[PDB]
Amino acid sequence: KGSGQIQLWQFLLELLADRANAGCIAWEGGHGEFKLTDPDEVARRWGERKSKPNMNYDKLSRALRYYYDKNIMSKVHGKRYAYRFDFQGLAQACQP
Amino acid sequence: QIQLWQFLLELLADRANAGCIAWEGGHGEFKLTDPDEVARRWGERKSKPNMNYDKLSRALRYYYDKNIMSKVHGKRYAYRFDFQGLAQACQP
Repeated sequence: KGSGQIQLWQFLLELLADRANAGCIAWEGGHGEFKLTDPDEVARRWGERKSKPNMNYDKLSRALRYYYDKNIMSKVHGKRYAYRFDFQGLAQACQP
Repeated sequence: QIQLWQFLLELLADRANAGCIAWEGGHGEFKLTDPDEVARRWGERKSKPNMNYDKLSRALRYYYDKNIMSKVHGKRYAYRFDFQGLAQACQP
């Protein structure tokens, strides 16, 4: 995988594992589907974690496209801010 | 094939499973609302019919040393997910 500090997938899972964050990000729809209830707030919070003050939703959504090819995530068609976590694809990326 | 941590995350990513397992308490903490049901469901997935809560809890405590899961204090049937420790175990 590689390699360094906190990555977007980890931060999103941390946010999704706390119901206190339901106002900006939440598990919704089933089968690893989650929705960005407040896309700009998720982006602002990721900006604080990585000490990147110029962080916005455009840059955040750009970083999610890396996970489609790596098969860690996918984007729900028809919907605007609904994404899906692929735990089988994540576990595969974890294996040596 | 599938490991316990992956199966638990899959269960926890669906609110329809709230009756047996759910994110509760914050900071990666989750509770086994029905411990025997989680164990029964894990038994179906791994085709292990002899699976019970005793065997499941033993496997959950194994992730403490691997730093994927952490012990929760002051709460019964509660476990904590360490996403930092998981990400570290994912790195080569």
